[PDB]
Amino acid sequence: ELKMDQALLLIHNELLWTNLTVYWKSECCYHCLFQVLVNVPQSPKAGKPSAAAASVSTQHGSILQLNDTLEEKEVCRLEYRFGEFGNYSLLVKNIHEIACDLAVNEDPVDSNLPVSIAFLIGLAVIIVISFLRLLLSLDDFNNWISKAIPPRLRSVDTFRGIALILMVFVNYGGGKYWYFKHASWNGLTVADLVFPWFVFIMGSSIFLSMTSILQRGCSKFRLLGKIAWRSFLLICIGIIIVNPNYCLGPLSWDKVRIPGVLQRLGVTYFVVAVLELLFAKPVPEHCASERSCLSLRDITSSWPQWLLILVLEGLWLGLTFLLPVPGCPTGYLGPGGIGDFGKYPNCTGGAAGYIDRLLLGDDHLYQHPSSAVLYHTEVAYDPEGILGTINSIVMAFLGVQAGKILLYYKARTKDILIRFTAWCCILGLISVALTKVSENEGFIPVNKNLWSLSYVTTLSSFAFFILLVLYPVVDVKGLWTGTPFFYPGMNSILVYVGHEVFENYFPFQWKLKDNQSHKEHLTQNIVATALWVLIAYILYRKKIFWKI
Amino acid sequence: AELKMDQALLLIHNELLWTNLTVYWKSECCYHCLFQVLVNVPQSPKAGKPSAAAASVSTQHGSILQLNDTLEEKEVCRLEYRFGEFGNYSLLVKNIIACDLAVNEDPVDSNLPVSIAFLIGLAVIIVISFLRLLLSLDDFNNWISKAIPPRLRSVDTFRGIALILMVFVNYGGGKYWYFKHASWNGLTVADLVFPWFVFIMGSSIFLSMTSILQRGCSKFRLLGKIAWRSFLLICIGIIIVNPNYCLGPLSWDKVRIPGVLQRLGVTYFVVAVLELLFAKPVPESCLSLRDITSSWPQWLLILVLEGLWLGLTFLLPVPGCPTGYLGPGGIGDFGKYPNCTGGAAGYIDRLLLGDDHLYQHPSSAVLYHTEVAYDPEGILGTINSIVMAFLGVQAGKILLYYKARTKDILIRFTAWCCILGLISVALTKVSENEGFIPVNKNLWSLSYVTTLSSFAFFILLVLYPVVDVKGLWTGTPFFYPGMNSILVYVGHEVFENYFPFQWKLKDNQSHKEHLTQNIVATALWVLIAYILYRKKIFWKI
Ligand SMILES: CC(=O)SCCNC(=O)CCNC(=O)[C@H](O)C(C)(C)COP(=O)(O)OP(=O)(O)OC[C@H]1O[C@@H](n2cnc3c(N)ncnc32)[C@H](O)[C@@H]1OP(=O)(O)O
Ligand SMILES: CC(=O)SCCNC(=O)CCNC(=O)[C@H](O)C(C)(C)COP(=O)(O)OP(=O)(O)OC[C@H]1O[C@@H](n2cnc3c(N)ncnc32)[C@H](O)[C@@H]1OP(=O)(O)O
Ligand SMILES: *[C@@H]1O[C@H](CO)[C@@H](O[C@@H]2O[C@H](CO)[C@@H](O)[C@H](O)[C@H]2NC(C)=O)[C@H](O)[C@H]1NC(C)=O
Ligand SMILES: *[C@@H]1O[C@H](CO)[C@@H](O)[C@H](O)[C@H]1NC(C)=O
Ligand SMILES: *[C@@H]1O[C@H](CO)[C@@H](O)[C@H](O)[C@H]1NC(C)=O
Ligand SMILES: *[C@@H]1O[C@H](CO)[C@@H](O)[C@H](O)[C@H]1NC(C)=O
Ligand SMILES: *[C@@H]1O[C@H](CO)[C@@H](O)[C@H](O)[C@H]1NC(C)=O
Ligand SMILES: *[C@@H]1O[C@H](CO)[C@@H](O)[C@H](O)[C@H]1NC(C)=O
Repeated sequence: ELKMDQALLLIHNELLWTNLTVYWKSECCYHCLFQVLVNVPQSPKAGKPSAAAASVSTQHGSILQLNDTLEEKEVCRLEYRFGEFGNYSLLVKNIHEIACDLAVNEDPVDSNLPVSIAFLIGLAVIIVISFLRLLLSLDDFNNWISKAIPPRLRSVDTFRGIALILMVFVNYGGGKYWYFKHASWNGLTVADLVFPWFVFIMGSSIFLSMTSILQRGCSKFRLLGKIAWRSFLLICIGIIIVNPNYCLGPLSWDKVRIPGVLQRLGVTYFVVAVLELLFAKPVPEHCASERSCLSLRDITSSWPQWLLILVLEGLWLGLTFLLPVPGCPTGYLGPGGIGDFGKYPNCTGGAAGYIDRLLLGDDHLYQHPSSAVLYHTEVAYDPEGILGTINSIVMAFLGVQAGKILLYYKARTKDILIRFTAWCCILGLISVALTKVSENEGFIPVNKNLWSLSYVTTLSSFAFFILLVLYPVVDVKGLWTGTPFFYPGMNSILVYVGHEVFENYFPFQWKLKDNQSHKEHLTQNIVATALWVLIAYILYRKKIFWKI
Repeated sequence: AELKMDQALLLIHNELLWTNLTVYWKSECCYHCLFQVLVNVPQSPKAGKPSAAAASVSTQHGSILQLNDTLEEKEVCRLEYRFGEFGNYSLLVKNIIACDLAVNEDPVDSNLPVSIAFLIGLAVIIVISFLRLLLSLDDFNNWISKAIPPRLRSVDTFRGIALILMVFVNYGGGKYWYFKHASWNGLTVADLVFPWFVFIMGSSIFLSMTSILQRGCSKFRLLGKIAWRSFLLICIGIIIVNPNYCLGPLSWDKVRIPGVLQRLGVTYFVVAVLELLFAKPVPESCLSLRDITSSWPQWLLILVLEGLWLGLTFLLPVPGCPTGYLGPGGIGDFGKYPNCTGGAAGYIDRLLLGDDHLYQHPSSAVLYHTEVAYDPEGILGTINSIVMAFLGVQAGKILLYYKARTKDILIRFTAWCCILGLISVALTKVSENEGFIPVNKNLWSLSYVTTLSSFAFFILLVLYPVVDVKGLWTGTPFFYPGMNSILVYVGHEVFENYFPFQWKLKDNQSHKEHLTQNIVATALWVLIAYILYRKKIFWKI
């Protein structure tokens, strides 16, 4: 009857001489049009109101505006938040103006109230018990037959493993929860964090591997060849394997999505690694005093790259806020569709979307952006577009900066911690200035689809804080080893390609008894993520590390 | 036009007034099929204006048309014609009743120009493109620099031939009928790879077992390795290879338990454990026959297993079905056994695994219109798969016992090939549908096993001197997949739909485009195997 995250709204219209139409919009919309929910006829006679049934969305908030069909006047307005499976009744009547009362016939399922952390810890206990029993069964079976007859940081690795586990969880569905999906246009969800963290970690590893290779006595040209080959392979693997849905049919060139996650990673890797190789200064030595020296030797040594990154960021800001888009406001950052009151429907992405549609074409972009379900956008927008690559490069260079911090001051963790704290604080201040700590307001609101500058600064401050926490615990104090996380940290590309390839396979996806149940989807996605962690751990035990 | 691939437009118009015509169709290859209706041709309203009809007749191989008056059910005429692909034929029936079937436009051969010189042209194109890709990329790098126990290889070649053929026929084989699995009885090019794979698996079982045991390894560690490999093969087949995940998520009550890799694992376990249990060191000749008497317990057990297969096939009473039924069911055998596909083997696997846990689209479903699910890699045929794996083990025994006696190996290979060919001739009477046990991949018939074993022994007889002794030709396109068989199979199952192997065609009703796509995909899989060989990334177990 009712789908997932969808209540039932019964609308009894007791008025005699007024047609009734009901409009609905979410509270997550910034400026959305009022979609038609249902049209309720007038009551044929007193005491027998006419009723119409509507299925309202539950995920986040709801606004109801009831208007007459004849005169189009506001009868009454509602801002109720509905439950996942409810039988709400909306009675409109003339008590005198007209007073409408909303009644909850059946109480909500109250999603996230029942599962809480109790269900999650129970599922973890169950899977741990099953894994232990499976491990112990091998010994009993064997006995029965026998009776008859530089080193890796591991903080970067734990960070990458956290990102990979979260990415596998949110990519497989994340329980089909709205906060485990990418945000529609603006704001930040759990699924919007992993990709910037992946780019940040990629930049950090770029600096780490490049400086290790250069200090081992390697030529710059061979390293450039390796960088070019890796970027080319990333782009090709993305385009051929990761982007297309091969269950829909054979891959035609006219409908090939050129941009993608791996294409963005390859392009940014090439750009920032080539910048690092062009300006590659050896890691110098400190004063060996530990007396709060606070030397800015890890920024002035890279001012080449800082100047070029600032030029690229200025280019991104100019192309975003200044490039004229035909039939579209200059400097448009909205989602289009019904967003911004539906006056710019074919404007999803503004300048970034325009540049993507111009250079690559509509057919070669992402056909189903995140805004399509909330703002009802019809144009194809690619989150990993062309303008966003500039900010992807900027964040990869911030990750390179983190690697420079943790390599220049490798001797003392005090300097590393202060550098990480200062960078996190500065990036957080920049993000607060840009977005005014607001989801949809601010100069540049946080936006994964546009890869906003505030998106980059917010997620970079998050990654710097994550490093500030993980580096002492995992490395200096050694209190933790990233115990379940670092195996994906070592087999990141294998995990990504595998879960993009084996997404529909049985251990990661099976048929559920109820597909509208959040609990079943969450159980399946958690099991699949745990199985990918298990696969990464098994490969780690076998010393198998696929590297490009 | 509206003509699908392998179809001809048949325009039937009758210049007659006082009879209604219904046209029946029956492909020539089917053994005993009911005449399925094709089209109903009504009376012409008046003389001089025949009433026309349209029908798309299959042109894969032959066609028999039964035109009988639907009012009285008497055949006005019956003609057997080999229609051409994309043809346009006018079956004119009128009083003199005479049927002629004139030709309106010429058909398309679809096989001669596509495989006479098109194959050479495509091979030239692919080798030129590969050379250009390998050279131009390296040309830029060279220009920039200026500015700045051993494997036999005949078994490997045989396995690579089987893998190339399997990749070609699984991907479609150009959608040609002779590159698909035969509808029930008979042999096609696609019906040879799996028995060859089982034969090679048995030969490799013996070679690996002898090497491991002569190296001093214990029998229990080897038994654990056997069990682990069989379990892994079964699990891979069940989880990765069998399901079509493009349809939807996997449910237990709709999962195909049998399969290619499951059967390979079961036969590997049985044959390898038999060899390990009755394991003897190879001794150290013109007329010795020692490699047959040494494995007399295994031969006795294989004879008992074959007798059990014969007894279950020809004596097990299947309810609602004739005993010893080797036919395909459906409209085959005059449609008197509509649900009898496989007979005893189908009954056994339906009773033990259920209709849901079988292959829901048997190869006979298109020709004989069978409605039951029959699994070619079922339960009863696993006995014959074990037998053919043991024949492969015998080939490995021949290879290893007479290692230094090439003439002895050749004599043994030709003797086994001739003996198994004689058995196949006796069982089939050289006939696809006649004989005591006709050749059948779906049933994995005993004569199927013996025919493919004689073929494999002849292949080995031709390959052993050339690739090993005389060194005339290493399996230079073939051993590269031969040493990565499991990777090639699993990858081509997983990446079947991916771009290098599949892309959207200009028209899917074209044998030329499909053949080009499948040959390109097979060549790309050979190239992937060669790349893995060059980097030594042989995946095993
Ligand atoms: C939005 C969603 O929900 S889905 C979006 C998902 N986004 C993604 O980016 C997922 C896919 N991406 C990835 O998996 C990764 O970003 C990758 C594989 C592309 C890049 O991984 P990277 O972080 O660049 O590191 P990778 O493991 O490939 O190794 C690169 C180099 O860094 C080195 N390195 C890695 N970790 C460390 C470490 N902790 N310390 C030192 N060196 C390290 C490696 O040794 C290697 O150098 P080498 O080749 O000279 O030996
Ligand atoms: C019907 C259709 O169109 S599709 C159906 C066809 N598909 C199939 O049959 C599935 C694909 N099959 C296969 O890939 C293979 O048959 C397999 C991998 C499943 C079977 O493995 P095998 O054929 O025995 O070969 P594999 O390469 O795995 O060799 C296994 C052992 O034999 C040894 N071996 C293999 N070839 C040789 C050789 N030429 N000389 C010596 N030893 C050899 C290996 O060393 C290994 O022993 P080890 O563990 O001691 O090292
Ligand atoms: C529902 O009715 C209200 C009230 O009549 C509408 O809001 C006002 O009226 C016009 C449209 O008639 C709006 O454009 C104005 O912005 C509102 N204020 C004033 C002062 O007019 C509302 O637009 C109606 N909703 C729909 C979907 O028709
Ligand atoms: C209400 O809607 C009905 C449509 O069924 C229409 O016939 C009627 O005239 C409407 N009444 C008013 C007051 O608009
Ligand atoms: C909702 O409640 C009304 C009365 O309270 C009842 O008639 C109706 O069947 C209920 N609907 C559902 C889906 O439970
Ligand atoms: C042939 O069929 C047509 C319509 O189906 C019918 O009108 C006619 O009477 C039939 N002729 C004979 C001889 O049955
Ligand atoms: C067509 O009619 C003839 C008349 O003898 C009959 O023998 C034949 O079986 C018919 N074809 C069918 C029923 O398919
Ligand atoms: C087949 O030939 C006839 C000749 O009368 C013609 O009318 C018909 O259009 C042809 N069919 C096609 C598909 O061209």
